Amino acid sequence: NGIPVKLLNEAQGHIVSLELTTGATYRGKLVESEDSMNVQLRDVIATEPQGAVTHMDQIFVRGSQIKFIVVPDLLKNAPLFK
Amino acid sequence: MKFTPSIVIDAPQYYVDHFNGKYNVDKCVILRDLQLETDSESMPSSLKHLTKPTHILDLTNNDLIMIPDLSRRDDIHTLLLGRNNIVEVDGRLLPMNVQNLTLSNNSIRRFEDLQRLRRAPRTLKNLTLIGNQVCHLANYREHVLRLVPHLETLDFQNVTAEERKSAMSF
Amino acid sequence: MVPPINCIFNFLQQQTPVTIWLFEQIGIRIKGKIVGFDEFMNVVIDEAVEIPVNVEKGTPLGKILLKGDNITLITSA
Amino acid sequence: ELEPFQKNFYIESETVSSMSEMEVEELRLSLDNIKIKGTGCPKPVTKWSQLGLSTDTMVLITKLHFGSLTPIQ
Amino acid sequence: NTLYVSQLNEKINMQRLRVNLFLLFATFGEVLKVSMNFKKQRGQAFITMRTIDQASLAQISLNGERFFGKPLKVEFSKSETKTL
Amino acid sequence: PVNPKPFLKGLVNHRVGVKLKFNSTEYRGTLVSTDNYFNLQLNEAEEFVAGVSHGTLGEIFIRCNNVLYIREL
Amino acid sequence: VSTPELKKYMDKKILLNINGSRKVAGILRGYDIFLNVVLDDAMEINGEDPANNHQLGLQTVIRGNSIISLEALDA
Amino acid sequence: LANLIDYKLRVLTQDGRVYIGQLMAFDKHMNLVLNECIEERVPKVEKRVLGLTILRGEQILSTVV
Amino acid sequence: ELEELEEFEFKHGPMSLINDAMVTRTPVIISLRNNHKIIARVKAFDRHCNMVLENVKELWTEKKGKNVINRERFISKLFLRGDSVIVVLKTP
Amino acid sequence: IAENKIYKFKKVKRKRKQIILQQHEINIFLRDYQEKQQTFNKIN
Amino acid sequence: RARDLDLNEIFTRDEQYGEYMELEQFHSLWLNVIKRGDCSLLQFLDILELFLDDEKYLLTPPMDRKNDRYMAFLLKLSKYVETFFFKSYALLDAAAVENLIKSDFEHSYCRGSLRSEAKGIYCPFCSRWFKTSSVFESHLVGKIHKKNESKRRNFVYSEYKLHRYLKYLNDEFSRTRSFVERKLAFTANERMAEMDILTQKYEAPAYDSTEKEGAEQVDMPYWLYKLHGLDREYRCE
Amino acid sequence: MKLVNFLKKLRNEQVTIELKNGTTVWGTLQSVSPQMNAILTDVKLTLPNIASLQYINIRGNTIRQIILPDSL
RNA sequence: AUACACAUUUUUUGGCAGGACGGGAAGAGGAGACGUCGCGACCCUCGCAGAGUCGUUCUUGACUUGGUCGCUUGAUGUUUCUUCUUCCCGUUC
Repeated sequence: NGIPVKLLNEAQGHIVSLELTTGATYRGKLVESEDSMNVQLRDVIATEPQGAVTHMDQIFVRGSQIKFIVVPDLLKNAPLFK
Repeated sequence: MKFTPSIVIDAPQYYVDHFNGKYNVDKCVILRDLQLETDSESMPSSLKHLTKPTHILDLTNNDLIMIPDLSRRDDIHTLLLGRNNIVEVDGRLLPMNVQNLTLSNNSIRRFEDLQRLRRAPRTLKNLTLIGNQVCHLANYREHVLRLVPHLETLDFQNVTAEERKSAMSF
Repeated sequence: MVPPINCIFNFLQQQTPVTIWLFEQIGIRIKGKIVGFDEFMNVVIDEAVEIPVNVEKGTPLGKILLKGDNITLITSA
Repeated sequence: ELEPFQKNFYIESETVSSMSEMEVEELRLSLDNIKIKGTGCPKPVTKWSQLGLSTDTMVLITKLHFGSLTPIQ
Repeated sequence: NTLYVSQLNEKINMQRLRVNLFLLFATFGEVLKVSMNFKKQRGQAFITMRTIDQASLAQISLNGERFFGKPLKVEFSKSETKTL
Repeated sequence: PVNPKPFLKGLVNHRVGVKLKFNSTEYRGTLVSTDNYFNLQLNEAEEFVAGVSHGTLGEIFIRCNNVLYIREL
Repeated sequence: VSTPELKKYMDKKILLNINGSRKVAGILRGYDIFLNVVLDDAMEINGEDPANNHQLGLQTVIRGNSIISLEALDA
Repeated sequence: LANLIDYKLRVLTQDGRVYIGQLMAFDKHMNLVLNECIEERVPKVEKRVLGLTILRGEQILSTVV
Repeated sequence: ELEELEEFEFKHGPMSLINDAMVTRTPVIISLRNNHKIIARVKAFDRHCNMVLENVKELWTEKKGKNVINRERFISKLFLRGDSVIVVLKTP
Repeated sequence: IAENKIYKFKKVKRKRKQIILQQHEINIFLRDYQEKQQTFNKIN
Repeated sequence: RARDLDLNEIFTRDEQYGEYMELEQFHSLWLNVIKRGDCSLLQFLDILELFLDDEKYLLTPPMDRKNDRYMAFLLKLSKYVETFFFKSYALLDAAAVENLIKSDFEHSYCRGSLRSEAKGIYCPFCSRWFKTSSVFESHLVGKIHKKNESKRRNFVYSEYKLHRYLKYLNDEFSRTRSFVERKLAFTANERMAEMDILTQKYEAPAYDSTEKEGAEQVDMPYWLYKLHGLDREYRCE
Repeated sequence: MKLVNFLKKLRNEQVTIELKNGTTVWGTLQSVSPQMNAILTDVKLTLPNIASLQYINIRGNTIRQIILPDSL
């Protein structure tokens, strides 16, 4: 498995921000992250490239569709410094 | 003593706090691209070996007389000039995107000496002159505002349209 | 609540006319009967027709092997 | 079950490959009357550079061998 | 090594406050702190310094300095900074 | 089950045309061979762009990935 | 090959958004390792405003590679 | 790539956006984790502070020191 | 055995065009995804259609403030990725 | 030329990079010289 | 005095500090200026050779000398050759050479320096011959020649420079052509090792810690010793 | 066989890589990964006005083509 | 001292299509959404700590979980529609 996959599995239970290939941004609490980067997310606030913002309860996006994630800084301590 | 490339190569080089990048200058003395502190810099020179990678320049605690001799540095955003003896400013400074200048505790005497700061196009947002004799002279604040309206924050005070208008009135 | 491959298999047996939505193409969609498929979802489709949406016209193509990569959404009509 | 290997490493230079047969006969006569027997003999070269040797080797050879290529060479 | 400042105009945005603080306190020595952890403004900024003499010198020299309209109050921090 | 691979094998040695995903190009020619990854070889090929004959290409190879579909003609 | 943990979503109405700015709504029937999905009572939401019941009970299949994301309408 | 570890690096994305951050780790797919990463678009203008980010190797174009 | 079958399938498959190209040292023209074309001789190939091409002449099409003009250049030693290949044509 | 000597002593052969280097160095030297010669002409 | 002097900022690796001149790039550009691929590196060099002759580059041009692409190319190439020339011979007075060439250009070249016993006098600017010197002179005031000499002056001059500078560098031209043929006739491993060498030469100190200073020159019983008993070393205590 | 190995042979070679995005790259190959990820030094880079960069690593799939020296 | 990294989530792709310049102001015939981060403040708020607890030992392992108003001409992208003259300050020849 990937070390970044290991981190992303540590990110579960926290609030993360996701940008997809379309450019929409989904911020919310990450329920679950598979090895394939498929992520289950809660109480998501979404901001579209147009600027419109929506709220949604449960969202699950495919791994391949994700451009990038931002995870809280709490994890930065360890154990990936090694 | 002199700021020379041999010095340019090996000072404590790192990243600012602010994550501003740089590579410092200390074989035995005065530094650049980080902590140009406490090595008795008389005249700035040999900035070329800086070769551009620097956001900030902490010149403080040297014996600098004037601020000329700046090669073209696109990256330099912040100059921390404190605790020197800057009497004058060059004028053709124009290092594009120099957003911040720290002249604190120097020896700039006259309003007219401040004129060259107007050249900084629209980038010099932050300028601090506090600790200079020129600050005591009458209508110092208003003259800096009318001379360099590019400044957004002066002496860590923010400009404000009120004293902009007063600067226009005089 | 059935896997998609079994869904396609019931399209195969029923021989229903099938409409495929292609990838990144809204303008045209393809239609016809599924006579067979493989693991890569490449489909031999009989009496296939190209359907430009932009009243709708279309081009009769006869028998076709459509590659599965284009496939966005397989349906019945 | 023998291991196959390469034995032909020769790339005929353009200037050499341009030579006609009459040219080649003449070159052999001029080179101390070189006589050949057998089928498919490549044309003689007249310069170390027509052999496609690295610069190292070239420097080294010249150094190693002084003057014109001999008829046998 | 770390100085606790308070009594500052909180109306200034976080990043401009941090850049002006680093600017002002660079005259005494290298400031190691990149960002205010406390994310509450209201003056309560901590400034971490690589050497201790620069912290003491900053404390004595910049007491009650007018900074964004207000005279800043400077003291030594109660605990050591995590980065130290 | 009649799979695309057997249908295509039966389509070998027959006049075909292939519409790529771009639709910027169609190719009509005899289907010489196709591999397990479904790359396409045609002969006597003719290129139809925008439904009009662009020209006669001849023996042609089509990258599998570009193929939208193939039909028999 | 991993299987998506979509069991929590089974027999729930969901709004799938798909490449080409397409959007469909339907009850999650089945899935596979490939993330290909069977959707019952599928309804296409065209860009205009109307919606067409493509597969009320006949059900449709959506290739997982085209599935941009999936929203749960229910809880 | 292991030499580049811990450095401040500039990645160019597939969409033309430029990201800059410390390279903490990589993987096979070239998925990168970037600490204190910020985004620049046009060249400063339109800079945002993202923080800790993963980037997907499918999106990455190139990286520079 | 497996290696053998792979090389053989390659030989009688569509690849036979690029195999034939290398053995005959014949020129072939390649329509790429950049809307540029490469006429050259095939020095080496790969299952991905990665190629080493010699005596490359690439032709392309450019639009200006008047009539479209075709532009072309010569690249003697060119190595090419395998996904850029739309089509490889072999012709007299 | 061949023996790389100026009078009696044959000097060690140097590699190209060094020869060229020193030639450019001598170049700047000659530049300095030309400058000084100039200012001098203007002062004398 | 010159502690920050670096040759690698003046010479590329393929030039090897004046050993060769890198013309592959120009084969790309120059070769493309032909809108085909029938032209090989070696055939391109064969083209360049024309410019060693005093008349060939003028009367047997690769392309029509009034072609745009061609004249542009020729400009770029000329500039390159000249800078390379003075780059590889710092010690010679550049200004002297420049002025020499310029005066040769004005006093001879543009004055009917090219003469044929049959066609008379050729003109670089109009690309035409002339019966006698008389009609040649009264043609140098005509509206045609005024136009041409007024439009194609820079190009003609650049062409000329390419000519004379390439002549002065004949040894380097030959040296490189040779290099080309060699590398070309290499194998994979060979070409690789050679490249390694050029690289090392490029990124190596100009003075090694291991150089000389002041090293000036002037001007049987084989089986018998085993039989003897030395198969086993004996010892007296 | 595998051409990527042929690229592995190409260390310390000066090349001009055209990329699928249209970008031009010029530099000396330090190494290429088997992914065909290419690490180069002393690179001038032209995005579709040249930026000069000490080291550049490129993801292999982005590479359109690489133009090698004719001396090779 | 003793094989593999071209068939759905990553790399073998759905991609392709005196003269000029800037700035700032005035006078005559660029503005409207929708967002996202900033200059000031009549305001809010009032303090030393990723945070909070415990086992063991002089330092670690476990378990839970700026916000608002103006701009009095702040900065920035989606997305529809339709320049001249004068004065000042910089670069170049």
